Amino acid sequence: SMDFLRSLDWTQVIAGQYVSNPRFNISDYFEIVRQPGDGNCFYHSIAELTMPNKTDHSYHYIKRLTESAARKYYQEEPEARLVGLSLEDYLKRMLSDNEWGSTLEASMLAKEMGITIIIWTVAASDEVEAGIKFGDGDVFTAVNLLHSGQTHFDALRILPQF
Amino acid sequence: MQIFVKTLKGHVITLEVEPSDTIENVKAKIQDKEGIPPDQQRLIFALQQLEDGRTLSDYNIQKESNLHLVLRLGG
Repeated sequence: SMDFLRSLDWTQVIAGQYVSNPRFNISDYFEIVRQPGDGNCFYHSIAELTMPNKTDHSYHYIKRLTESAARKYYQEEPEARLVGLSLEDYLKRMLSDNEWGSTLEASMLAKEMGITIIIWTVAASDEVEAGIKFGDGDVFTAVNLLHSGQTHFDALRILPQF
Repeated sequence: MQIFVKTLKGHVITLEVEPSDTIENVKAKIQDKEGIPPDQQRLIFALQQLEDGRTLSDYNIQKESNLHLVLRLGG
């Protein structure tokens, strides 16, 4: 089922951002590396896939890369129009403890880090409803996140056989 | 006229709107049908995320146009 991954149908909705609606179970290709539901789980998940020797504090680095990422891109980010905050007010809230990340931060971090990030959204059963890709990479090269329920994020590791 | 919105989940819905409708208005229509707070909706058309203050005629969205609804995920 690797001919399935090299055939995903991504629709570019705006330059650099793609959407997909494939039919597969997250468990068929990824390993869920669970993250604490502490409100920083978005950043935990990134650290899990980008920082060797991850610890429960490594997420502070991702948040700081989000800071510089925001200084570069926040004012031109389409999804930033929905926050309705200055770069200063946004940076304060974003950097505050237990403030939760979102797709806005995924887009900016994709640019800052030079990576592709995919957020797979599921509804309870870990059956994928959709995927939002920030960057031009594919599923094998990207940082795959799992979004579940309301605001929780977990890390995904593509299995060794794919 | 009728315009199509392809939601994030994959299915397509229909909306009855006139060119004089605001983006904020259309978002309220989507919220009625799908129960999505407009704060989470990203309406996209012609590779552009549409802006609240403007209207469908500011973007030339005509009969049976296909719009994209991308959701803002994460609080």
